[PDB]
Amino acid sequence: AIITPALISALKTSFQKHFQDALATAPSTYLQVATVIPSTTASNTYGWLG
Amino acid sequence: AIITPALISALKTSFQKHFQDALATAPSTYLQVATVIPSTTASNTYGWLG
Repeated sequence: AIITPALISALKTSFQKHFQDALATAPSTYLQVATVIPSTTASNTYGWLG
Repeated sequence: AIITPALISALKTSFQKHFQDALATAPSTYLQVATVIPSTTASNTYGWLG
């Protein structure tokens, strides 16, 4: 047996990173409800006509 | 920074013709419930013989 097993508890443990990054964000959805037409300015106003 | 960015606000603005005539008239349906019989006069009267 071990008279003082406390000092070996660290070595009697295994570390598995199976829970690391085992998740993801929800699937992209703005494509179906929105479209992207970017610009190079800060405002990008649309002066359309009737 | 700029003391009066409002004057130079045009630098930070863009005008893309994106919201431009992005509509279409409702699909034609007169053909379904009507027929075209044009003439070259001002009245185009019709008659019958019972």
